[PDB]
Amino acid sequence: KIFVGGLSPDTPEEKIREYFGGFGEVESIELPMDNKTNKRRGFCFITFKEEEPVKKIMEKKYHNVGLSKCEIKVA
Repeated sequence: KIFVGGLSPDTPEEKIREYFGGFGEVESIELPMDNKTNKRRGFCFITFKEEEPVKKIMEKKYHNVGLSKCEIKVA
């Protein structure tokens, strides 16, 4: 699974699968946590199936999505 620092108002899942799912079909994704009233730690993860694609994604911590290049620390 991987983690992005896009923490946008709405994780473009469908667009997410287009990119991340592009590295390899996605099983399910993950968005930032709820509440949002403690420390500055809001992002959006995504889980896949095998493990290889993470190797790739993680290899490019800073990719690009649609019109943004959120960060990407595997998860």
